[PDB]
Amino acid sequence: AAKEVVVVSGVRTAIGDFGGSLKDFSPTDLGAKVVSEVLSRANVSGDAVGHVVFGHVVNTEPKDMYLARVAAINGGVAQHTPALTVNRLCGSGLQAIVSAAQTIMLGDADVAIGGGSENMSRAPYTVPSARFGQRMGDAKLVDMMLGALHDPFQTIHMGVTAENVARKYGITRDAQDALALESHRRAARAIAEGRFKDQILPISIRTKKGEVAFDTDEHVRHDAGPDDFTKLKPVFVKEDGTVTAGNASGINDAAAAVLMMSADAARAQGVKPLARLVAYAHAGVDPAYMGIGPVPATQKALERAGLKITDLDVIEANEAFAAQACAVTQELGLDPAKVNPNGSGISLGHPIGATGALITVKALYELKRIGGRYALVTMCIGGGQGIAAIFENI
Amino acid sequence: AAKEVVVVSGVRTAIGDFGGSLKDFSPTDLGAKVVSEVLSRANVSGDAVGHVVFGHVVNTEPKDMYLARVAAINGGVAQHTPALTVNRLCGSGLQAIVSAAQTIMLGDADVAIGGGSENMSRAPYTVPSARFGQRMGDAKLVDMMLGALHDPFQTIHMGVTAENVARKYGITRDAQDALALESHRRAARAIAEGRFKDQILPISIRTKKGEVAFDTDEHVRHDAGPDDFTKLKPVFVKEDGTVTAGNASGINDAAAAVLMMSADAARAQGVKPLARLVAYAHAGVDPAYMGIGPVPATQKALERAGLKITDLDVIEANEAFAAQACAVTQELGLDPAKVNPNGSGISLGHPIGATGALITVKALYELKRIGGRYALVTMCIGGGQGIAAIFENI
Amino acid sequence: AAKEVVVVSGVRTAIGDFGGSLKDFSPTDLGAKVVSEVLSRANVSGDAVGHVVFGHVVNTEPKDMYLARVAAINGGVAQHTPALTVNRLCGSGLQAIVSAAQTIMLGDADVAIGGGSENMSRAPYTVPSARFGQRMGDAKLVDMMLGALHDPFQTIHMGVTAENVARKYGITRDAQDALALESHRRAARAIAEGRFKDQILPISIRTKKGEVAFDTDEHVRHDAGPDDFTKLKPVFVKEDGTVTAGNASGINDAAAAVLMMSADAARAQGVKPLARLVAYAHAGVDPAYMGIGPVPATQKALERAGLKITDLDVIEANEAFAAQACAVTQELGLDPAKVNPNGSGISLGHPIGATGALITVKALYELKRIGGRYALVTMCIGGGQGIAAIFENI
Amino acid sequence: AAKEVVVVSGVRTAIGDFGGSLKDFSPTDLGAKVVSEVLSRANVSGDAVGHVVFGHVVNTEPKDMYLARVAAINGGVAQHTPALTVNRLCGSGLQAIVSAAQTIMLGDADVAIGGGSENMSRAPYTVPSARFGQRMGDAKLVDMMLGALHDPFQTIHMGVTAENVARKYGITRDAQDALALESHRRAARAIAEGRFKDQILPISIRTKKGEVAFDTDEHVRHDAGPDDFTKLKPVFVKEDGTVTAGNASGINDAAAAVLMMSADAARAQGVKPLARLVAYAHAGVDPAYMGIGPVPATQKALERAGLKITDLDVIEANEAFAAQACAVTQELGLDPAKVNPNGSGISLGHPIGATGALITVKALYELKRIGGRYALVTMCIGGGQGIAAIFENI
Ligand SMILES: CC(C)(COP(=O)(O)OP(=O)(O)OC[C@H]1O[C@@H](n2cnc3c(N)ncnc32)[C@H](O)[C@@H]1OP(=O)(O)O)[C@@H](O)C(=O)NCCC(=O)NCCS
Ligand SMILES: CC(C)(COP(=O)(O)OP(=O)(O)OC[C@H]1O[C@@H](n2cnc3c(N)ncnc32)[C@H](O)[C@@H]1OP(=O)(O)O)[C@@H](O)C(=O)NCCC(=O)NCCS
Ligand SMILES: CC(C)(COP(=O)(O)OP(=O)(O)OC[C@H]1O[C@@H](n2cnc3c(N)ncnc32)[C@H](O)[C@@H]1OP(=O)(O)O)[C@@H](O)C(=O)NCCC(=O)NCCS
Ligand SMILES: CC(C)(COP(=O)(O)OP(=O)(O)OC[C@H]1O[C@@H](n2cnc3c(N)ncnc32)[C@H](O)[C@@H]1OP(=O)(O)O)[C@@H](O)C(=O)NCCC(=O)NCCS
Repeated sequence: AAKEVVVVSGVRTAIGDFGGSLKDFSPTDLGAKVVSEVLSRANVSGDAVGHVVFGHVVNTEPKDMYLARVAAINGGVAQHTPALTVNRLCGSGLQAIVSAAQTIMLGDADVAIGGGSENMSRAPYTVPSARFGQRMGDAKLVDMMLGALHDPFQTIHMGVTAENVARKYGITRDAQDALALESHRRAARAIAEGRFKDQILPISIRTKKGEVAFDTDEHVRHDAGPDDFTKLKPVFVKEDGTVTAGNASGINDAAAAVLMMSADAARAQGVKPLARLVAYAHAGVDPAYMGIGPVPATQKALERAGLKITDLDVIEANEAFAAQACAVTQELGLDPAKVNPNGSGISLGHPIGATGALITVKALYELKRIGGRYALVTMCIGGGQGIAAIFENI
Repeated sequence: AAKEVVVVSGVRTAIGDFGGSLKDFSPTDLGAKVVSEVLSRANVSGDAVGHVVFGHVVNTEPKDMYLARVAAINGGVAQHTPALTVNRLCGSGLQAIVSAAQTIMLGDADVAIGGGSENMSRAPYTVPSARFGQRMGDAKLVDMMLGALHDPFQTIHMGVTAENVARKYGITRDAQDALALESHRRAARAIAEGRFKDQILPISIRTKKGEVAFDTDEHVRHDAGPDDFTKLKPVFVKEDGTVTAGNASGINDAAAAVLMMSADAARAQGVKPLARLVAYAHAGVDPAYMGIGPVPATQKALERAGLKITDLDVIEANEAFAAQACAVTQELGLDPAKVNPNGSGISLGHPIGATGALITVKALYELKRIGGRYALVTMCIGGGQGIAAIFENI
Repeated sequence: AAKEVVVVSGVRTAIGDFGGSLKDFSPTDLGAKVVSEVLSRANVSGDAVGHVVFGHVVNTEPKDMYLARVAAINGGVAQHTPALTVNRLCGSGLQAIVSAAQTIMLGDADVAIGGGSENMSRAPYTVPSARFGQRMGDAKLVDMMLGALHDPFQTIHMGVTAENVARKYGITRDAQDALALESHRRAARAIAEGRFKDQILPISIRTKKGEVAFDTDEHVRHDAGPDDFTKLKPVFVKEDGTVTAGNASGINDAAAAVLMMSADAARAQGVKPLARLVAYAHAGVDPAYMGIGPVPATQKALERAGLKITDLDVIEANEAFAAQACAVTQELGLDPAKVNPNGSGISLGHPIGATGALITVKALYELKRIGGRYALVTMCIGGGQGIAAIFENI
Repeated sequence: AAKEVVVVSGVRTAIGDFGGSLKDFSPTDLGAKVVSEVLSRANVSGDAVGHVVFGHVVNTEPKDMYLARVAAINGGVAQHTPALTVNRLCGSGLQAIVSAAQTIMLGDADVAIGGGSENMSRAPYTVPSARFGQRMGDAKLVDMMLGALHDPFQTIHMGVTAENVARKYGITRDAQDALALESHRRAARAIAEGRFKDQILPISIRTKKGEVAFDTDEHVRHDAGPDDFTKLKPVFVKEDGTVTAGNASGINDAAAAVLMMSADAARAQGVKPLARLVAYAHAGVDPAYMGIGPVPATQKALERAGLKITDLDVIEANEAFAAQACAVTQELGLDPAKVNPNGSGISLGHPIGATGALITVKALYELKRIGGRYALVTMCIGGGQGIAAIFENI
C-alpha cells in the first residue's frame, strides 16, 4: 500500500495587493523565503529534503522557469534535491502539495516540500512579433496576466464563466454580495484576533522611511458595509450582470509552503506535526462552468477518504467569485459557517499560483485553533477542473 | 504495492528547426495533434482517459499556461479528464510521463497520457516594465528563450556549464566533434533506412506552393564530414573554449506523447503495447555541472530496477552538448554503440520541453527494431538535475 | 526692404508637471487649443491666416508628424493655410515664431501664427528591433525623452554640458542654488499677484470629481527656502557635481502661440497689438558648452537691432540649468533683476518645444505690465546653438 | 528688395528600397555624407556656412531630433553654424531648401545648405504606454512609419486620398498603370544612359563579400511590361479600387542636399553654379484630396515668377501615386514628356523626407543635360498641402 503522508509544518506570506507591498519581490525570492521558514519550523536540515515541488502560473522573468529549484537552492535546500514546478492554473498550489506528497506515498522520498509562489503585480507583457519582426502595421503587447484569466477555448474572462455558473445555479446578486461582505468581516475579525499571526512569515519591505514589517493581508476592507457592494456595477458582461469587482477575488502576490514527511520519518524524529493527508481527488468539468469544478472533486475526495460532508470541521474553498463559491457550497450542502471561517479570495486575495498551498496552511492552522479533526481544501481551475484534498488534525 | 504501468502507444512530430517548418504551429496546436494520435494508435476513446500531463517550459502565449488542458480538449479528450502542465526544464518531457505513470501507480487512474510540447521559435520577448511603466531611462526586451538557457544562479549560458563538465571530466574538442559527426551520420542513416517513419506524425505545413507533409527531422546534416566541425569556433567562452554551434544541440520545435494504461486495463482491452515501466529516478547536482545529471539519476534508476548497465540494450541520453554527453557515457561506462543509435540533440534537435517525451518514443521504437529488452531514457537538466527512466520491451 | 512684423496677440497654457495635469492632452490637442485662442484674441478669422508654424521636438504619436497642420485645422484655421513643424530642440518655440515672421517679412503672407507644443509626459519609448526582429538576445526600449536630453556627439545628458559651463565660467553651487530659489520665489509672487492670468488659457481637466480648471503653473514651489536646494545632491556627474534636480529645469507639458501680422495689415484692421519684432539672431557653439549659446546669439540680435544691453527692460532667458543661466547673465552683463522677473524653467518648467513661444508670451505681457519698451527672448539649444529675438512694446 | 539665391552644388544618394542597401545607414549618417559632398563639389570651407536646414519626418532614434545639427557637424560644418530640422511631410526636402534660401534672401547668411534625409526602413515602433504603464489589458506597438502615411483627420492611408483624387478627376486604372510603366522605362533609360552618374554619391555598403558601391536606384524595374501592372489588385480600398502596389510610390531611404549662396558671394568666389532660385509657393487643400496640392502651389509659383506653364523645360512632380500625378499633370496642362523625364516616386522611390531635395537635384542636373532654362519642382503633402519651386539654369 501507499505510505502515510504527515504535514509537519507550514507557513505563508501575507497577501500583497496588485501593485502593493510585495510588488518588488520576485516569485523566486518569495518562494525561497517560505522554503527556508518551513524548514526552520519543522526542525529539518536543508540537506535532508527528498523533493521540492512548487506551483506557479505566470512566469515573470527567466528565473521563474526554474522556480522550484531557485526557491529550494536559495531557501537553503541542498543541491542534491530535485525540484519541480507544476501548473494547474489556480489549483497549482494544492497540486504542488499533492505532487510532493506523491513522492512520499510511492517511497521515492521521506521528506518533501510542497508550496506555491505567485506575484501577479510583476506579471509581464509579451511581444510575439519581437523575435522575427512585424515589418509593417501595428502589433500588440500581450498582457500575460489577463491572458491567464481568459478561458483558452472561448477566450472569455474567468468572470464570464462565473456568470454562467450563477445563471445555471440560481446565485442572485444579493447572495453574491452577502458572501463578499461576510468574507471581509470574517478576515477582519481574524486579523484583529491574531488568527494568522503564527502562520504568516513577516517580510521587511524596505521603504524610504525605513524598513517596515509586512505581516497583514492588505486586501481586506475592515469597515465594509452592505452598500459598499450594492453600489458597484457588473464588470464582465454588459447585460444581466451580477459579478462585480467587489464580489470577485482580487489579483495578488504571495507564497506559501508546507513540509511533509513519511509517517515513519515523523515518528522517528518525534515531530509535533500539523496534520496528516487523508485523501485527494481531481475532476474535469465544462470549461464554461469551471466554477463548480470543486463540487465533483470534493465528492471523489470524500469517497476516497470514506468520509461525509458532516465530518468536515473546516473547509477552505477558494472564493474565486462569489458566483461560483455560492454554487459550490450550495451543491455540496455545506454549512457557510464552516466554509472559509476567516475569509478567502474575495477579502484576503487570490495569488493564483500560491493560493492552493496558502489556503492549505489556513485550513491546518484553523483546525488547531478550534481543535477540529478534518479539513477540506478545494478550489476551481480555469479550463474546467477542480482539485480537493482532505487533512486530519493530529 | 504499486500498480504496473504499460505503455501502449506513442508518437512524435518531426523536429523543426529554429524558425523552420513548425514555426507557425503553437505548442498547444502541436500538443493536440499528438494527443489525438496516441488515442488513435492505442484505440482508446477520449472519454476513457484519467489524466493528461504535458511538459513545457517557455510560454509563448496565454494559452500555454493551459497547455496540458488545451492539448487534451482539442486532442479529443473528454472534459472530465484532469490536465497538468509540468516544468522540470529539459526533463519536462520525461517528467510528464513519470507524473502520468504515477496516477496509474497510485490507482488514481487506469489510463493516462504523458507528453511534451515546445516551440522555441515562438518563444516571446517580455517587457517587465510595461505594466507599471519605466518612467525614465531605457528598458529591456527580455529574450525568454535565451533566458531559459541561462543558469539562474550564476547567470551563465548552459554552454558554459558544458565547458565546466568538459574541463572537469577531460572531454577534448576532438572528442566532442567526433560524437557530433557520428550523431549526424547515425541520424542520416536512420532517416535513409526509414527508422523514424512509424513513430513520426506528419504535419501538413500549408505553404504557398500547396500543402506539403513535414515528416523528416530537418536539423540533420546528411553530408557532414569531420572538417564540417573542426572549422567552427567556440561559442560560449572567449578563452580555452571547446563547445561550438556544431557539437552543441540545436534550438528546435516539436511535440510528443505516450498513452499509458494499468497492466489490468491493458490486459482487458487486448492492446499490443510497446513496453512497460520498470523504474525511474531523479537527481540533483552542482548547477555549474548540470551536464552530468544523468549519471546519478541513471545509477539510482538501475538500483530500483535491479539491473546493471550491461542489461541496457538501448540508451537515449540526450546530447544537450557533446561535452556533457561524452562525460555521461564516460562516467557510466556505456557502450557508445548502444547510446543514441540514431542520433540525438546535436543532430536531430532539442525541443527542450518535448525532448524528454520525444526520446522515450525513440527508445521504445528502437527496442522493437532490434528485438531488445531494456531501454534507458535520461537527460540533464538546467539548474543542476537529472532524470532517468527504464522501460522493458514486451 | 523687409516688411515690419507686428505681434497682435498671444497666449499660453499653464505648464503641467511631468505626469501631471496635462498628461492626458496630446501635443496636437494642446496646439489646437492655443491656435483657436490667439485667433479669438486677435479678432482674426480662421480663414485669414497666411501661414502656421509650430515648434515641436519629441513625437508622441503619428499625428505629431503632422503637428502644425493638425493644430491649425483643429484650431479653426482654414484648410487653404500652409502649416509647418520645425525642430531646433529647445529653441523650437522661438524658431517657429521667427520662421512665421519670416513669411511676413518676405511678403509671402500678411498673417501668420507661430507657436510651440510639447507634452513630455507622453514622450514614447521606441523599439528599434521591432520591425525586422531581434532573433536572439535581449533588446532595448529606447526612452525618446531622455534620448532627446542627450548630446548626440558625446552622448552625455544636457546636465553634463551644464557642468562644463559652470566649471568654465566659475558658477558656484551656491550661486546656482541662489538663482533657483529666487526663481521659485519670483514665480510664486507672480502667481499670487495674478501676473499670468491674462496670458494663460485655462484647460478643463476632466477629473473623477468633476471638471476643474487647470490655470496655474504647477511646478512652482511656493514655500521654498534656501535649505530645500542645499540638501539636494548632484544628479549628472559622480565627482565635483553642482547641478541638482533643484537647480535644473523641469520636464513639462504646455503649448503657446502668437498671432503676427504685417504692419500694414495691423494698421488697416486697427488692432491694439502686443509688440513689434525688432530683430532676431542665431548662433552655434561647442556642443559641450551649449549653455552659453544665448551669449553670442543675443550679441548679434542687439547688433541687428542697433541696441545695447542697457536698453532691455525685460529679458526672458530660459533657465535650462542655473549653471548656464548664471553664465549667460554674467557673460552679457545683465541685471539679474531684469532677467526672468517672474521665474522661468527651474520654477515654471521647461516644455522644451513650446518654451520658446511660451516665454515670448511672458516677455510681451511683462512689457505691458511695467510699461517697458524692449524685451529680449533667448534660450540655449542642445547640440550647441543659441537663438535670440528682440521685441518692442507698442 | 530680397537678395538673389544661387544654387552652386547639389548631390543625392542612390535611393534604397525598404529593407534594402541603405537599411543600415541612419538618417544622420546619410545626412552627413551629403553635407560633406556638397561642400566639396562647391569648394566651400565648412567654416563658411551660415545656416544648415534639413527636412526629415520619421525620427528613427534620439539622434534624429538633432538631425540637421548632426549632419552638419559630422559633415564638416563648423560648430558656429546654426542647424534646423523642418517637417512639412513629403515637402520637407524642398521646404528645407526654401527655408535655407530664405536666410540668404533676408541677409542672415550668404552661404546655406538645404537638404533632406529619410530612412523608412529604420522607422521605429513606439509604445505609448511604456512610460507610465498599461496596468491591465493588451497595448499596441505603433508603427510610426505606417502612422506617418495616415491622414491625421480621417485616419486613412494616403492611398485612400489617392483614390478620392482619381474618382474626382477621372483618372482610370489604365491611365495610372500607363504612367507607372513609363516611369519605370524612363528610369531604366536614365540609368542605362548614365544620366544619374554625376548627381549620385556612391556609398560603400560593407557586405560580407567585401565592400561594394551602392550607386544605382534599386527600386526600378528594367524589364517592366504592361502586363506587370495589370495583374496587381487595388491595395487601399475593398471596392472600386485603382491604386496598386505597382502604380504607387515605394517606401525608400535616401538623402540629398544643395549648397546655396547669395549672388554676390557666388560672384566673388568664381563658382560655376547649377541654377538660381526664381520663386516658390505653398498651398493648402482638402486633406482628403491632398494629391492635387501641387496644382495651386505651381500656379502661385508661376505668378510670382511671371512665367507660364509653357516656359517650363523640366518638371519634377513627385509621383506619390499615379492617381494623383496624372491629375496634377491633367489639371495644370503639362506636357507629360517634360514631366519626370527620368521617372519619379513610382520607379525611383519615395524617401519622403528627402524626396523634395532629391528631385530638386534631378531637375537641375536635367536642365544641364538638355540645355534648358526653367525647371519646376513640386510635390503633394499629406494633410492637404503642396509646395512648388522654380529654378533657372545658368
Ligand atoms: C474584477 C477585476 C477586473 C477588478 O480589477 P481592478 O479595477 O484592478 O480592482 P480594484 O480593487 O483595484 O478597483 C476597482 C474598484 O472597485 C472598488 N472596490 C473593489 N472592492 C470594493 C469593495 N469591497 N467595496 C467598495 N469598493 C470596492 C475599488 O475601490 C476600486 O474603486 P476606485 O477605482 O475608485 O479606487 C479584477 O480584480 C479581477 O479580475 N478579479 C478576479 C480575477 C480572477 O479571474 N481570479 C481567478 C478566477 S478562477
Ligand atoms: C549554439 C547556439 C548558440 C547556436 O546558435 P545559432 O547561431 O542560431 O545556430 P545556427 O545553426 O543557426 O548557425 C550557426 C552557424 O554554425 C554553423 N553550423 C552549425 N552546425 C554546423 C555543422 N554541424 N557543420 C557545419 N556548420 C555548422 C551554421 O551553418 C551556422 O552558419 P551560417 O550562419 O553561415 O549559416 C544555439 O544553437 C544553442 O544555444 N545550442 C545549445 C542550446 C541549449 O542550451 N540546449 C539545452 C541545454 S541542456
Ligand atoms: C534633473 C532631473 C533628471 C530630475 O528628474 P526627477 O527625479 O523626475 O525630478 P522630480 O522633481 O520628479 O524629483 C526629484 C526629487 O528632488 C526633489 N526636488 C526637486 N526640486 C526640489 C526643490 N526645489 N526643493 C526641494 N526638493 C526638490 C523632488 O521632490 C524629488 O524628491 P522625491 O523623489 O522624494 O519626491 C530632470 O528634472 C531633468 O533632467 N531636468 C533638466 C532637463 C533638461 O535637460 N532640459 C533641457 C536642457 S537644455
Ligand atoms: C503600396 C504599398 C502598401 C506596398 O507595400 P509592399 O507590399 O511592402 O510593396 P512590395 O514591393 O515590397 O511588394 C508588393 C508586391 O507587388 C509587387 N509589385 C510591386 N510593384 C510591381 C511592379 N511594378 N510590377 C510587378 N509587380 C510589382 C511586389 O513584387 C510585391 O510582390 P511579392 O511580394 O511577390 O514580391 C507601399 O509601397 C506604399 O505604401 N506605397 C505608397 C506610400 C506613400 O504613401 N508615399 C507618400 C504618399 S504622398
